[PDB]
Amino acid sequence: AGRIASFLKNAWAKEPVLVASFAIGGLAIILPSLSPYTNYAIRINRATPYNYPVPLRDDGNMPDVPSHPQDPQGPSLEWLKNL
Amino acid sequence: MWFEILPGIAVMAACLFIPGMATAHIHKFTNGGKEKRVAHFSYQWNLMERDRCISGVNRYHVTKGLENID
Amino acid sequence: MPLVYMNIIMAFAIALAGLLMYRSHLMSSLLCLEGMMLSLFIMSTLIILNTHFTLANMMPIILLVFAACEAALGLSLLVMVSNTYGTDYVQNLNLLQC
Amino acid sequence: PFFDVQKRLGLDLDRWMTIQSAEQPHKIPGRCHAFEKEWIECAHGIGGIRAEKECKIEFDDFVECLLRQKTMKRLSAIKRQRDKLIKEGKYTPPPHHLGKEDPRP
Amino acid sequence: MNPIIYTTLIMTVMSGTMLVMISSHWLLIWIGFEMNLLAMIPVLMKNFNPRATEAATKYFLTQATASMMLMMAIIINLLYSGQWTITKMFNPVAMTMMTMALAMKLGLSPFHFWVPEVTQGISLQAGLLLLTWQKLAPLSVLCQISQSINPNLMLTMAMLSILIGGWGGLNQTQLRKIMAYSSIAHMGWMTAVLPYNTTMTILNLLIYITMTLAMFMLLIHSSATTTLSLSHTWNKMPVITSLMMVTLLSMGGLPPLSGFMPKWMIIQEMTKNESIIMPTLMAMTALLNLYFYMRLAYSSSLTMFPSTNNMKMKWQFEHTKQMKLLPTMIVLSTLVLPMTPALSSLN
Amino acid sequence: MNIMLTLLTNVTLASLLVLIAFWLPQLNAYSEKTSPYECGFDPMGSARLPFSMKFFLVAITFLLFDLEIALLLPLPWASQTNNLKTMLTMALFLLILLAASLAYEWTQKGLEWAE
Amino acid sequence: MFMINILSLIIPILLAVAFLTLVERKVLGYMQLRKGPNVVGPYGLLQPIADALKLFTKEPLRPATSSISMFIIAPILALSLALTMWVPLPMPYPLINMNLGVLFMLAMSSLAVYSILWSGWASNSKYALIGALRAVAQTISYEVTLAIILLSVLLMNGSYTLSTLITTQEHIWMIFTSWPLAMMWFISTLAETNRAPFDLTEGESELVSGFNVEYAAGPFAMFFMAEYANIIMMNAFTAILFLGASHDPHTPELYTINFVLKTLALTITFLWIRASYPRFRYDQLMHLLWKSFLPLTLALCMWHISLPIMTASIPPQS
Amino acid sequence: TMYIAFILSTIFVIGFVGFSSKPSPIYGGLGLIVSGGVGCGIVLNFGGSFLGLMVFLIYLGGMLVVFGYTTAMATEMYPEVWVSNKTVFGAFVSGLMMEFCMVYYALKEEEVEIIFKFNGLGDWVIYDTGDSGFFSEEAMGIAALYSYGTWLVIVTGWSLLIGVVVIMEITRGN
Amino acid sequence: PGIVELPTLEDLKVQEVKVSSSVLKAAAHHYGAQCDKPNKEFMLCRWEEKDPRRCLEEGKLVNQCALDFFRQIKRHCAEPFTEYWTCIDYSGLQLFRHCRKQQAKFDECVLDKL
Ligand SMILES: CCCCCCCCCCCCCCCCCC(=O)OC[C@H](COP(=O)([O-])OCC[N+](C)(C)C)OC(=O)CCCCCCCCCCCCCCCCC
Ligand SMILES: CCCCCCCCCCCCCCCCC[C@@H](O)O[C@H](CO[C@H](O)CCCCCCCCCCCCCCC)COP(=O)(O)OCC[N+](C)(C)C
Ligand SMILES: CCCCCCCC/C=C/CCCCCCCC(=O)OC[C@H](COP(=O)(O)OCCN)OC(=O)CCCCCCC/C=C/CCCCCCCC
Ligand SMILES: CCCCCCCC/C=C\CCCCCCCC(=O)O[C@H](COC(=O)CCCCCCC/C=C/CCCCCCCC)COP(=O)(O)OCCN
Repeated sequence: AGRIASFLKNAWAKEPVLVASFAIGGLAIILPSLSPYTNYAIRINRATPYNYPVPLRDDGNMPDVPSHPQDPQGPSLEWLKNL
Repeated sequence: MWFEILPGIAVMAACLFIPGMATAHIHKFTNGGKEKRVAHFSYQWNLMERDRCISGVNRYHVTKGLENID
Repeated sequence: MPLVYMNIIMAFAIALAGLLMYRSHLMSSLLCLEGMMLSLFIMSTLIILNTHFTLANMMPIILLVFAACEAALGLSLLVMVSNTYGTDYVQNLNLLQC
Repeated sequence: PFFDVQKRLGLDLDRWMTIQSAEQPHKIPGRCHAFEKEWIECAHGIGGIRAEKECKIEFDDFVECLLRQKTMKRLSAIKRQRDKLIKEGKYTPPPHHLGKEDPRP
Repeated sequence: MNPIIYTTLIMTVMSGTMLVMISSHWLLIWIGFEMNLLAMIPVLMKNFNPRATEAATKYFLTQATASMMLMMAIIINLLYSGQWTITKMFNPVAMTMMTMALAMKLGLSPFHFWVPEVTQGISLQAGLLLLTWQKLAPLSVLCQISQSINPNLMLTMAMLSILIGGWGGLNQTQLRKIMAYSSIAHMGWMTAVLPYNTTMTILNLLIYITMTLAMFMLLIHSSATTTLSLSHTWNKMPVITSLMMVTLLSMGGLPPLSGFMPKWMIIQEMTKNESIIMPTLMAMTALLNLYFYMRLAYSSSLTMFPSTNNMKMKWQFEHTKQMKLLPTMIVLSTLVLPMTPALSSLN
Repeated sequence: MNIMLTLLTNVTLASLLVLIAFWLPQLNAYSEKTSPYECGFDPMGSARLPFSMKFFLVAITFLLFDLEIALLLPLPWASQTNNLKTMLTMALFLLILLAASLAYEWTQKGLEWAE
Repeated sequence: MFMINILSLIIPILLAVAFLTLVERKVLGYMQLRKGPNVVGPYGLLQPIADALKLFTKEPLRPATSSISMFIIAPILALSLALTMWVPLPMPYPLINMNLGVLFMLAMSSLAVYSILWSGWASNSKYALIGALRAVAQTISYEVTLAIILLSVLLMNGSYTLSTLITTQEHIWMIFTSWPLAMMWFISTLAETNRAPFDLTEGESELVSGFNVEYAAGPFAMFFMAEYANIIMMNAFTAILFLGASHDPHTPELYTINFVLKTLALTITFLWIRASYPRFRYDQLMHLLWKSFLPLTLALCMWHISLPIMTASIPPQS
Repeated sequence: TMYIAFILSTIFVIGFVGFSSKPSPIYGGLGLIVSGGVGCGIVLNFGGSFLGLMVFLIYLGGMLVVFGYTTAMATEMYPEVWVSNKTVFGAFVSGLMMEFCMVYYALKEEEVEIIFKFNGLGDWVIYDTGDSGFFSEEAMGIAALYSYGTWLVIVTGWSLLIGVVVIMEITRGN
Repeated sequence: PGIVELPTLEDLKVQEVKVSSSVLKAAAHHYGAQCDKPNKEFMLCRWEEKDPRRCLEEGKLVNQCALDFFRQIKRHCAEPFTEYWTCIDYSGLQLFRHCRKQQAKFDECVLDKL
């Protein structure tokens, strides 16, 4: 740990720009893999309806597919409303 | 004194007011008193073309409504 | 085929004929070589945009990347030749014979 | 020559980009998606020789969709005949083709 | 050049060739070609001198022009078919462009002058790597697209390559130029058999690569780049000259050596397709290659040329670096005629 | 259309300014007035001679880095995809390779000018 | 009415350029304990008019060694691109509404590079050649750094539309969000516009007027107008990019007033910097961006790629 | 119609004729810059604004280095212009005449070249009637370089790094 | 290779929806909630048949549902709806964000009257 501390002290006195650059890069690489909002961003990108939601032909055996948009079945964005 | 610089800065500021205000006034003048329609996508462009078609005067900004459907 | 494709292909042919006919300078032939890739880029993007091949829109960018890699290679060889001889003339590249 | 490492290992390195009827972002269809699908499903599993011999109809439709040569020939023929007719005053375009109509919304 | 940089450049050349040989996409094949050329130029310029710089410049210009024509052919093929997969090309014009581009990359006549020029310009290791690997890749592309090859154009370029290689090798005295013209003639043979049997193309490629590796490594061992420099090898290590003599006899197509197998199989295969005039002309023309191989053999092993006085110190000293797989390449290039039916395994 | 009209207007205005500049004032030209300026003394050589470029390697590196920025530019749209993890990995990969190129050139002294 | 809009964009820009010349004179004078022009007009308000009339009534000369075609084209290109750079700027409504408004400005700036290069080469003199090559090096460095900085800042935005920039900065400022990129962008804009300490293409102390040594009378005035228009346009771009003004759709004049005030503040800061600092050496300028700005720019680009993803704050696509 | 794309294509070919007749690298770079801008215009009319702006920006950056290199490496006492030399002027006039002949024949009749068949009709005719919505297809396809095309990114980045190493090694000397 | 069969001009006629994009956008969520059935039937027909000529009746039913929806709006909430779409029309991008008050009045009117 002493060698690492001496190296960091010397670099912070000679190349503060490079020290800051490497710190920012390392935090950019590591932090996204730990934040719990990465999956939230993925879900928000999924929830965006760019194209038309083509309906499915009802076979009479689709209990999880809503018949009307306001029916309870189907995805809900209540989590996104309070976010 | 340092406030003798202000009249030149005032003239420059007055000159810089003209472009944006002129653009806004021209847009409101040529769009029937409303903001110029922004069409960044084919959907918005098709909306503008349909507005032109249904107006009957070949101007998209001439908007029609319930009095027009009946 | 429309006449735009004809013009782009003719541009490629002209740039190819220019490269194959040196005059004195290697830099001029490097410029002729760069133009061929510009014509290729234009032709490829005209074809892809007309057929709505959505995933193929990234191909012209890779084309440009390797284009400027080749341009970098040519510039490096040109500076070495110019250091060796004092001019970028292709007449000095005659030590090796067939 | 061709070491099919992708097929052997189950990798997908460029097959996603080989054809225009594959998975596209936002499900954007190609210009000739139906024709390419028909030609590919015709020519699948029969080899190049049989594909060229037998799926020639599908391939011709595909190429016609791609380049639009026969359609341009028809349009040019109609345009030339119409121009010749209006040169001698034997044809009068309708007002809806002359711009005196109210198109559909 | 740092050894790490040199090995990473070799790895990048091999990566480009492998990308070409594994890709199913024309864009990826072109990318592999570009990467191969980009990493190959410094390998040519490793030992810096004006000759090496000129050889690298000529190689870069030729390969860049070939790549431009290849990408134009790819785009033209895409225009008429909308296909990126490497299969039979759908446009004859695009196929002609691709054929000319790949012939220029290989060095087939009349796109051959750069081969002797660059091979003379660059060192022995660079020439070995150049010949072997840079023939390895475009031949893979041609084998993939063989079924759309125009037989007339391919056979014309192949016969031109055979004739020009024979005559150039006849005239040359420099060993590197001799090897380059030999390469031109062998490429001619391979592309001549290509429109009929890609298996025979691959067989000739393997035998040619083995013989070329053996010959180049023998030259590096003897450190001889001219005829007279090679004429002094009998007075230092006479075994290398004898091995070079038998390798030269094999490369000339003399039975019962390994070099006869590719010519024999190619002649048989072309005869199966009712071709007689072309096999007869190709067989007769190779006698020029055999003649200049025999002339080289006379100077090195079958006769004793005068030597010098410091050769005594050279006697006193011993070769340090060990060539890797040199005995295996010498054996495989002379004594594998009885193992001919393994081409089915090669199939 | 509008952009073409704007470009034509700007070029026409600049050309009109040049035309007014070269025709309105009184002209009186002779050999001494139009001779090249070298602070009062005649130039010894010519300005068309080679001019050594001590930063020649940095220009080639600039070409490659211009390619890098061209690759990096479509990132704002690429962040709208569902494959955020893959997109982030590839963007960081490209930027790390660019940083590695810069570090390699810096350590091998390619950023220093020729003497 | 579109031609009227073009004129209403062009003519006030030229008038503001002339009065910016006057303002720079007076500001530098007062910072140097002088007064500056106060004799020609009331508080020196007719000085730009006098200078323009003198320059356009003075004789222009083409050097005997010059290439006349590219000698004349260069001021035309400079002034044309300086005027063209203003058309996508929303104040608050752009004259030309582009989907990719920033890449157009990058391309037009890179094209405006060639005016000074071709004027220096066409002049056929050693000082002009030196100025042209200094321009080459300066453009290299500032171009790479500017490209990556703009990429990051707009990645915080969602697209390349400046109206979308306004919408993004409706609540807070990009200076609050990304101030280090703002500092480096300000330095890079100084370098791009060839202002002190990076006024190396035309460095009076080292070169006698640099690249425009042979230019006189009207053609010189066009180079000066192009330079000052670029200064104002780049400061306006900085204000729109980092200091977002509140926009009211029913009374848009308030946005115009706020934007003009911010642009004037940035331009006066440019003049302040010129009055304050010495001049760089161009090798030191190249080593400033490549060895200091470029590593930090790459690190901040990585950080601004990661930040919206890890915080679930990715901007809307449109 | 208005033949905007056809006129731009003709200007593109003219710029190619110029820098291929090769007066001197300064004017060759000028012609290549003109051709790049005109190609940007062509592909902007066809639909790709990002691609047009990118090619224009890339070639503007690339010709900057070419100018600095021809000032140092590829300059002579009297740089050649198109009318300065007989060979350059001959090549320029030959290219212009060939382009004019092709354009005239194509406009007068459906010109079939010895290589390809070209039909004289509308570039507007060849377009598609359908439309996208609330996104740019070109932008989405280009941005798909990261979700799709992981392999392409890998090979491209490796090629760029190796190119830096290569340009360092070539100019090493010694 | 055959004659393309096209519907006649007589059976392509229908009562048009002659309101502008601003009017459609103002009453867009209510329209999507009220006329969901015919619109979904038409979209399913279009995506299954892959032929415009095979789903003309569904399009006419879509037009009839839209006309009935707008007549129901006209009979009960003419003034709040007019104010809402007049607010929407002013914006260049036709943003819902700027008209949350007129939208509130319109939603109150349609919730009570309908
Ligand atoms: C190439 C551009 C074309 C479009 C131009 C669009 C309008 C341009 C507006 C800007 C003008 C800039 C100058 C402003 C005025 C000051 C200078 C000035 O007066 O210059 C004029 C110039 C002045 O000549 P000068 O060379 O002595 O100019 C110096 C002027 N002073 C002394 C003031 C400095 O006039 C001429 O060159 C012509 C004078 C009469 C001789 C006529 C000769 C015949 C050819 C023209 C007449 C028509 C012939 C028709 C028949 C043809 C077939 C046989
Ligand atoms: C390891 C082998 C070493 C010997 C061979 C060396 C060959 C060169 C090195 C090759 C390494 C990469 C091979 C694997 C490529 C993966 C391609 C793809 O299938 O994987 C991606 C997964 O990528 C991963 O995130 C990691 C990618 C690799 C990260 C970089 C490591 C490679 C570094 C290479 C250094 C340069 C050397 C290369 C030239 C020699 C796809 O993920 P996904 O999200 O589902 O795709 C979405 C597509 N949708 C939309 C249709 C669903
Ligand atoms: C938008 C408007 C912005 C207004 C800001 C204006 C500032 C004042 C303007 C006056 C300056 C203009 C003339 C000055 C030109 C020269 C400027 C200059 O020299 O700065 C560069 C300076 C000089 O370096 P050297 O002394 O040569 O050392 C070399 C060592 N070998 O070095 C730099 O590069 C500084 C770079 C500044 C970037 C900001 C620093 C970043 C701070 C890190 C904290 C942020 C971390 C982010 C992660 C957060 C995680 C939660
Ligand atoms: C790895 C994850 C980050 C991804 C990349 C980071 C972003 C891009 C950064 C790389 C850009 C290039 C870096 C080049 C590094 C070597 C260059 C070099 O040669 O530097 C030397 C060597 O100097 C050094 O000290 C090397 C830099 C050592 C700094 C590295 C420290 C690592 C920090 C890790 C995080 C520590 C956190 C501390 C936080 C402190 C507060 C922020 C000095 O240069 P000179 O030749 O002397 O200048 C010219 C003189 N005439």
